[PDB]
Amino acid sequence: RHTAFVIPKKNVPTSKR
Amino acid sequence: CPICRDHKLHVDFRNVKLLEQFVCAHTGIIFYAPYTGVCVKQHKRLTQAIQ
Amino acid sequence: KNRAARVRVSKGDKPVTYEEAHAPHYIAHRKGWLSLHTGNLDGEDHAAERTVEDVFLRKFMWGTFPGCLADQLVLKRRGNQLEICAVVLRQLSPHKYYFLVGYSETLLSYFYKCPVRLHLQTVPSKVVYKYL
Amino acid sequence: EDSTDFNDKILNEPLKHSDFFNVKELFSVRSLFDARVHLGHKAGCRHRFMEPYIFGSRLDHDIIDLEQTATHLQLALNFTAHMAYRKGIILFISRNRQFSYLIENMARDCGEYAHTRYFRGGMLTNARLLFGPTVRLPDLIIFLHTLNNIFEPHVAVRDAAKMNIPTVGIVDTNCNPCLITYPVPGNDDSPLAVHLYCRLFQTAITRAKEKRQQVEALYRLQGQK
Amino acid sequence: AGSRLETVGSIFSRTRDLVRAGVLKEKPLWFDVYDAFPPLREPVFQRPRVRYGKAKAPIQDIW
Amino acid sequence: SFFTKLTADELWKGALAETGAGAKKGRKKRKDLNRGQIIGEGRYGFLWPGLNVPLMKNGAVQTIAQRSKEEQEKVEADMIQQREEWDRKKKMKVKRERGWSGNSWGGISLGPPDPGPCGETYEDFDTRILEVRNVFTMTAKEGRKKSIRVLVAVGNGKGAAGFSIGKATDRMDAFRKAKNRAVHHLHYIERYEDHTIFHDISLRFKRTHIKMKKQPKGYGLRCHRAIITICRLIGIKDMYAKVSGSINMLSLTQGLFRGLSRQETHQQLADKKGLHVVEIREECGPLPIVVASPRGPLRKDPEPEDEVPDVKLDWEDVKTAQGMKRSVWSNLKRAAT
RNA sequence: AUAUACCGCCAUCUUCAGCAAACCCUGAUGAAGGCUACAAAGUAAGCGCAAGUACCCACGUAAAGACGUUAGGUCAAGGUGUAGCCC
Ligand SMILES: [K+]
Ligand SMILES: [K+]
Ligand SMILES: [K+]
Ligand SMILES: [Mg+2]
Ligand SMILES: [Mg+2]
Ligand SMILES: [Mg+2]
Ligand SMILES: [Mg+2]
Ligand SMILES: [Mg+2]
Ligand SMILES: [Mg+2]
Ligand SMILES: [Mg+2]
Ligand SMILES: [Mg+2]
Ligand SMILES: [Zn+2]
Repeated sequence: RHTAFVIPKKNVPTSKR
Repeated sequence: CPICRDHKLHVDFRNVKLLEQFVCAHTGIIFYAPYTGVCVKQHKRLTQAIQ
Repeated sequence: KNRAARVRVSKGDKPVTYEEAHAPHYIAHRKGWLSLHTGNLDGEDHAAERTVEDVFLRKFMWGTFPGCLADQLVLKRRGNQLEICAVVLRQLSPHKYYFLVGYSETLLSYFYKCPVRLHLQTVPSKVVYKYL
Repeated sequence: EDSTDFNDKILNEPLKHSDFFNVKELFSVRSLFDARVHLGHKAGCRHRFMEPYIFGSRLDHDIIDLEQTATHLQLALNFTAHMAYRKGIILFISRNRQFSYLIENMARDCGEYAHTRYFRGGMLTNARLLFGPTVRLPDLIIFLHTLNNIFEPHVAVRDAAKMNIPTVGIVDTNCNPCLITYPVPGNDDSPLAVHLYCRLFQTAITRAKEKRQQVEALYRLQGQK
Repeated sequence: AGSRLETVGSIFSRTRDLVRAGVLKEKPLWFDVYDAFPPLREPVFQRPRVRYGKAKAPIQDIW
Repeated sequence: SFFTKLTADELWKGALAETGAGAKKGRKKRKDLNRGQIIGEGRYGFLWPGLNVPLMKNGAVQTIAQRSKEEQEKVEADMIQQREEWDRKKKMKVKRERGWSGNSWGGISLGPPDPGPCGETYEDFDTRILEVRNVFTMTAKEGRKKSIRVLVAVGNGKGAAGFSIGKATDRMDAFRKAKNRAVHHLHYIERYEDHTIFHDISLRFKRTHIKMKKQPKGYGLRCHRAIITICRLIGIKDMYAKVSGSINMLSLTQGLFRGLSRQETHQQLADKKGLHVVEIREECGPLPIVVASPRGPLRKDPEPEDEVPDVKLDWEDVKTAQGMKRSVWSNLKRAAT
């Protein structure tokens, strides 16, 4: 089968001073 | 193929707007079948309707 | 390397509470105890019985308020009274909290033969101390 | 309605004059000669891209053609004045420690900015991380010395071009002017030359700022009546 | 923002082209000044080469 | 024993074995079992007023009741169906638009670059992957370390395009770095009539040779698949290209952008020589078409007509014009590009 | 049965000081690399060290000691994936 799967995600708002 | 996948597209010498899509607008040549992917059966009917 | 009760460093996206963020060597230094009774004082008895009861109450409340507890329980004993202080979330309707409070207090009073009370403090979300 | 008239009478008007701020009256070939602006390094130190600006070599000491210096300096001062007139941020740069104190005072006096210290990696190309996402970078960078203290081009010359910031620069006979927007061939070592440059840029910037206030004030008085 | 290819053209040509292509929404504050009073030479990156063979520098001695 | 039971998080962390020596040097999915569960619902089917059923009914407080055997069978059966549907959705596979081949990353779109911090946007730009490579480095402790190197290209289809490399341990992180960086290294590519190049381009970058030919409208993109991808991002519709020597993707991309960025337009040719640039088309007969005129003064002395030009010819071009080029792979029928 | 599927709790370097997201730059945009204080491209949240705390001090001793290394130890603490037994 195919495995070149693009799966977009963004980091969680866990970077705030 | 593009023609056979839509039963409402009718290859007819009067449906010129559909026929123009299979003719090069710059050179006037009829695209060969691999260009558009139409099967040999529909490409012959397109070539006859265009002529 | 030591492991006991240590939330290990990650990519900076793991929220941890104040209690979870402190290893065992900080007990009595930066964090208090989650249960207070006289069983472990010098010359006092029944430490074994108080311990079993505490372990059960923590499992009982975890499964009785599923997905609601936002922190560990605080168990307090004075005389023969048993106070259970829990920090819960604001997702369940108030009616269900009142049902579960009346249900759990009554069931535990008959189980351990003592007046039991449950004090709930609600929070909009799990209080985050740091992101490991 | 009123914005087009503003930008037309204030921002577009000065661009229609060859020397709107009269910067040609600030210097002459003789004043540059008295400040030793024509003295270059020895021939053994010459940079290839500086040959077009060199009048010749007097006993193995390159002489800078002040006739070209005057035309380049005219363009450089004119550009600096127009940027000060438009309220641009001007940053002076120089690692020559003999003149660090002089240059920092000149920047504070004309109301601009100076960076004469060690230049840390990414001050310009990574500014949003070093200062903040809303930081405003300089609109013009003026190098009074284009070389660092190991005789290499100041890293900010490359990084100013990367960030598309125009650069004015004094270029001695051992300097590389290819990436300098408005280069000015001249001596960058003698205190008399460096002091002259500081006076010219300081005066050009101070005049342009006063001109901007005179034009604005006049534009408002006429606006009401 | 602007292209950081400082060795491809100059800050003026790169800025002018990206303004044409609609990539840059506004022209920088210096663009109109450069256009009205350009430098004598367009600031294009060049690689310095050592001279070989019979190539000499055209600097003359002053006598 | 009730006291030996553990929580769900502990049970899944052990069963999944995501952490361990087996997952360090290349040496099962979690399921939330509390998902569809309702507080108060049990096997016996009791109806607890105020918990799993409304507290009041018809203005009066309900009493403890229990569902009948038949009514409880429906609840159980309904819960199993709800479980199958939820699980079925996960097994459903999305239809991927494949790239150059079914299992390759090359040619796949990554979407527009992310919006900048200062409210900057790039919706007009499309991103394409050109190469994905697993690079390995040897380290003292861990040994053979695995990383990802990606090459992506961006472009708005109107002359502005660029490329960038991205490196990271995770592939999606490399994708992010590459496409966000490429949008800050944009070239502008001049296009003749917004569909082809201004003249034939022949260059070498390191060991990669690229030969590009200006073509008329309707010719299409008959080029290396990576060049086709980049041409669509730039906005070139008609061109022929041949790649020779090393077929290094990064050298191909870097060489392509060098050649396309260093081309002379017709206006630049008119200004450099102070002459009219006249175009002759066989479909328009002998009609001379002026495409560019010098903005400065116009020269009066004609360009010298050398009887024989001393230009270097490409044997492949000459051999093809003489009908001596024989290849079963040239001029094959292909899908529209 | 499998510690070579694992959680849990640990040994070891450690009687260490390093680990690192997110960026930036260099190498022609290759694997990769990134310091010189009279400084020359690095900025770095967080983690560790440190600091604090316990014991009789600010000393000492405890405690602490990251990321990784040895598929290191333990399925026989308990739990548990996979496989197996059920007169
Ligand atoms: K283990
Ligand atoms: K075990
Ligand atoms: K087992
Ligand atoms: Mg130990
Ligand atoms: Mg000097
Ligand atoms: Mg396939
Ligand atoms: Mg092991
Ligand atoms: Mg001490
Ligand atoms: Mg110790
Ligand atoms: Mg310590
Ligand atoms: Mg082993
Ligand atoms: Zn068909």
